Order: sequence, then structure tokens, then C-alpha cells
Amino acid sequence: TSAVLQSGFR
Amino acid sequence: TSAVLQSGFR
Amino acid sequence: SGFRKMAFPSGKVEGCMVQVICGTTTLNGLWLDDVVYCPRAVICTSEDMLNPNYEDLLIRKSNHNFLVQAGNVQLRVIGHSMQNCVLKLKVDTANPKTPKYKFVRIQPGQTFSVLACYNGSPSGVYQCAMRPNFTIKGSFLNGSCGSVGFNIDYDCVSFCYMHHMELPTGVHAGTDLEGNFYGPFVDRQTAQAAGTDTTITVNVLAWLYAAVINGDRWFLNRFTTTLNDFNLVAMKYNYEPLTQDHVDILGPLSAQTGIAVLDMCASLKELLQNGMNGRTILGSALLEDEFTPFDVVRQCSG
Amino acid sequence: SGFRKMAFPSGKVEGCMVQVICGTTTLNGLWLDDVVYCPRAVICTSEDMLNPNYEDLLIRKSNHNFLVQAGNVQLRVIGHSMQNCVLKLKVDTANPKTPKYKFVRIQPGQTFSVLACYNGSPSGVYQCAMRPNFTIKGSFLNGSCGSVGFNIDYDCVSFCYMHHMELPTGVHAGTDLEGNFYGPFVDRQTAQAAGTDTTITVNVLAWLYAAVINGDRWFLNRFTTTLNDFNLVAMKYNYEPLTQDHVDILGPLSAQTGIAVLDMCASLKELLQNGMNGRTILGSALLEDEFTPFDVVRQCSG
Repeated sequence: TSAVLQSGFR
Repeated sequence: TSAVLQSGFR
Repeated sequence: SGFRKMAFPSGKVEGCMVQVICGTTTLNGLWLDDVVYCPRAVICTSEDMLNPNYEDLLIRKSNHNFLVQAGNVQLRVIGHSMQNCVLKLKVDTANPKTPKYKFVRIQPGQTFSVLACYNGSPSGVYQCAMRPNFTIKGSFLNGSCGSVGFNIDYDCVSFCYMHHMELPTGVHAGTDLEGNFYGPFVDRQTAQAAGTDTTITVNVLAWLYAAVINGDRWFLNRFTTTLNDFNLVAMKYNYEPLTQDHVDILGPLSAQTGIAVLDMCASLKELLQNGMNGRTILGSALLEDEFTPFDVVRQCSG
Repeated sequence: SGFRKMAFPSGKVEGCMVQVICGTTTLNGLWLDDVVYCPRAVICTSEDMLNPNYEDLLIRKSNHNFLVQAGNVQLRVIGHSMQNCVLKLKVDTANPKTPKYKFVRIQPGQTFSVLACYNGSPSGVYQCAMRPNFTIKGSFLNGSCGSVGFNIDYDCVSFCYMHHMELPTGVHAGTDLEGNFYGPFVDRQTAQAAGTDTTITVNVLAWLYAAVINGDRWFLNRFTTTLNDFNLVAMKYNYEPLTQDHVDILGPLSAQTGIAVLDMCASLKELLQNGMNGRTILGSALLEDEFTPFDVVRQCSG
């Protein structure tokens, strides 16, 4: 598993 | 022990 | 990911907190529109507090006996009245920071955020549940009386609690914002004790679903149970009965995880009968009952 | 009485939160004076994120590629620059709600309040400690990037954390407000893992003093220990060594309770070697290490 950059999608 | 009304003193 | 006891952002309530002084007694009030709400205990002296007759104490007061301070602005009191265990102090200035708000009374098992305040100044924010015995396990020192509890929904603040007192066991008691106590308690310094408390079963199940959503699965089993058979076990461990409505409310969490509510009940039965055997769930070695199903959904991925 | 994980009132920080959008990527920013600070990850697309060259990505942007929204007010970006892992977006309007503030970097073992936000809108507030391995155990979903951590001292907000990412174990990593990561982590979607973590010994001792102040005394004993002998035990249980400075910092709590620090160490030694044998301390069946001595003093009677 990779780290996740917790930005949002729009 | 009694209940305490938790006002402040000033 | 992650699961934490989370309060609502407190800014809307911070803008409403004031200091109320009557004589040498000081506490917090809540300033909404042109009214300041505070515990009627502000009118007692130390000796009034064993057996205060509040109607007598109040008729002996006038508006000028109440000093209300909102930061560095003194608010002039132009009227006063008692409603149950709260006072309503009409002031000459409407609070420009008044949020949209409601006064709601909550049920045992429901949570809310507490803004602890001293001398009208907010000091901390934390979540509380209303226990089955109508106390809350808060953190409050002298001067905290008049601090409020609330929830937020779409920028409307629903105020549900005003703090009054600490009981001998170290738990806390207070009123709704209409001044009606939660539970069989009164605003006087007498021996009072809460009824025996019980564990909020539906909230424990909600937290077990939060744990599964967060990858803690060790407590799951291929077993199931009936609602009736589960409640027979819950009663022995001092858990509240689980109703069909509770089952329905857990529907969305059950759908998200694929774990039937009665299957999670079987897991809880085993945890009650066996303990945790050295393991933790969401960072706790005890079964946590102060998260509602809403709290879990609000905080956990969809 | 009572002891709760308590956050600072969040209103001063709420007034600083904005939404930053670059293309289809959205996250939170922090608006202080005429600058909006946000994670540089805002300039990446999904595919940029495995191996982004941020200097390249940024030189291909202009001010108009950043849309900054503060409630229902769009702020015009008039300059941009990168500082480490944060962007500084100069806007044409100074935030009228800017509090007195500092950018501080915290140490492992210290706590702070997190204002979790989505789409520039605050959603919850909770306390976190910076772990010895430079992660935090937060509660963050997609869209939370750019949420901030802070402490308050006399109406000055000391910002210490900006959230960036979630690691595979479900813990969280981010930067100071100068954009420098806490710990050996980078803002890219690669396999990263934190070092092994350890328990914050001085904070466990502080919480044991909070427990005594709150009437939980069952874990006390008439025994004592030396610092050297205590650390021999602490090392075996993966606790940080306890220094003379830690002992000094616990001075006030020791004075308040009458329990010498080395006596409380003897109690902790016994708890590590024996477990709790079914009992709780301050509502927990585990030894809690996320309260600093300051947190205990701030919250507990004097």
C-alpha cells in the first residue's frame, strides 16, 4: 500500500 | 459529600 | 481513516459567551439576540446554596445587580426573569454574532460538544454523551457553571445543555436551555446521587462498525444470534436492551461493512463473555459507548 | 473534577480556513494577512502523484490557475511561491479575522488541537499528540489535506501542523507551517512507513497524577525506585527514557498530590509488569500517553 495525499476531487 | 454548584468567586 | 472523539467547531458558540456577575458570584452566560441566559445559581451567596429559595432571592434583586461583560464591553441589563433553573437577562444590545439556533433537549445515549468556559472566556472543547442516568462525564472546575453543550447542523446551533453542578461521584449535571434539569437533580448543595448507570448498547455496536471500517476485525466471528437471545446476554452485563429501531438505525453501517447487525451482536456477546484477552479496538481496551451511529457515519468513510 | 481529551476553542482558526482549487484538485488553505498557505499537493493531478516534480509543475502554473474561496467571497491570487512542501498564495485582500499568530514547530510528545476541514469548511476539532515516530493518530478523509493543528496561548494561535497524507497503517503525516515534514516522509503516493513508535513516559506519569487528582488511587504503592532502575524497566516495555528534566517538569503535579515523582515511577513499573487486573484509570483500561504535564495542569484543579 502507498501513502495517500488526502486532497479532494472536484 | 454534597453536590457543588460550580460558580466562581470574585 | 482514523477514529477520534471529535467536537464540533466551537466558533459560533464562542461568540455568544459572556460573564455574568451578581455580587461576588460569577459564572458564564449565553448571549443570543438581546437575552443572556445563565444559571439562576448566580443569585446565591455561599450560604444561600444549601437551601436557596430562588423566588425570594430573585424578588430581592433588580437589573442593576447583574453585571454582564462581553469581552471589554459591559452590557446593560434592562429586564430579568426566571424560567425554571435559568435566568433570562434582557440586555440593551442584540448580539451581532448570534448564529441561527434552536433549544433542543437531548435523549440519554446522544452526544454533544461542550465548550468549557471560565469568566465568560472559552477554555476548551470536548464531546460528551448524556448517560442513561442523565449525568455527563465532563471536565469542569469552579467557574464553569453556565458553560453550554451543543450540536451543529448546517450552521444551525442546537443548544442542548447548560452546566450547573458536580455530583459527589465527580460526574456532572445540568439543564436544557429552558432551565429544566436532566435527571432527578436540583440546583442546591445537598447530597444528591444519580441512579445506577448502564452501557449504551447501540453506541457500542456503532463503534464496533467504526472499528471494522478502520481495519480492526479480530473480534468478528462466523456466528450470529437472535435479538431476543442477545438481550438476554446484554441484561446480565448491565447493557441497555437493543430494540428493532436500534437495528434499523445501524442499517447503513451494516450495509457499508457487509456485517449484519445480528452478526455484530454475536461479536459483542463474545466480547462481553470473554473480554478482550489483551487486544485493543480503535486504541481502547474497553468497549466504548459514547459514539452514536451518526457520530460514526459523520466521521467514517462512506 | 473530570479529565477529558480537550481541544482549544477553534473559532480563531475557523476564521482563517479557505478552499483552494487548482484544476480538479481541491483542498484547504490557511488565510493569514494577505497570504494563503496550502499544501503544494494542490498542483498535482492523480497521475502526477506517484513521482511529482513540484518545481516543474509549479513553473507551468500562473496565479489564475488557483481559485481561492473564503465562504462566498472569491479571493484573487496576485502572486505565488513554493516554500518546501507548502505554497504561499499572495491574495489581494488581507484576512480581517487574522488572529495574533506564530508558526512553531513542535516536538514529539507534545499535543495540539486539529481543526479537520473539508472544502474550506471546518468539520470537527480534536486533540492529537506528535508521536515519537513523527506521525499523528488523527481522523482525516480525502479532502482534509491542508487542515491545521495549533495551540493557543493568551489569544495567540501557535500553528504547528498542516495535514498532508495518510500512511498505509492509517496514521497521518504532515508538515510545519514552513512546509517542512515532521519525520522521514515526503508528499508523494509511494510506499512509506514510519519508524517503530514508543510510549511517551513523561505523559503517562502526568496522566497518573491527573488520575490521583481525580480520586483514582488504586495503583499507588508504598514503594519507590531510582531513575536508573526505572529506565531499565521502561526500556523493556518500549517506553522512552525518563530524564531528570522530565522529573523537574512533573514537580508541580508531585507537589500538588504529595506523591514523589520516583514513587509514581514505582507505580508505573508495577502497572507495566502486572497490567491492570481488570481495573480502569480515568475511564481507560490502557496507560494513556497523549496528555502532557501542561495538559494535566491546565485542566486539573490547582
